[PDB]
Amino acid sequence: GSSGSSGNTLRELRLFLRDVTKRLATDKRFNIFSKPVSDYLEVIKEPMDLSTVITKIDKHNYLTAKDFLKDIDLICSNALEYNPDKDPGDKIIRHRACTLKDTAHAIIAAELDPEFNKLCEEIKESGPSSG
Repeated sequence: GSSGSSGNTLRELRLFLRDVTKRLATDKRFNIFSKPVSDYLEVIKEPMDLSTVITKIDKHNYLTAKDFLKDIDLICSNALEYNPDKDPGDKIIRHRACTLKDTAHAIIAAELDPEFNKLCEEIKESGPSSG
């Protein structure tokens, strides 16, 4: 009699996260990050976009919440790594990047309960999921 199972916990997660990133990407305001804002795709070292993320969730890659957030904080950093300056429209993005992190992190820290988070991770120990 194993209290519950390490299967239902994931489901809610897989769908949960995907729900967060989706809302953002889908939303226009958060569409500038949906694509690689660079002049050359062969200039970025770690290309991360809300697009490639939605895939990871559908590929059973995100078994925890932290592994998901860390991916969101990567899109904000890069956006700054390679970005044009001295042009009308950049001063905004820079600010937007930060806004994203806060929002996404707000939805997680707000929704993701302190008891549910400790679980999704407690499973990463047994669960076959890799990293």
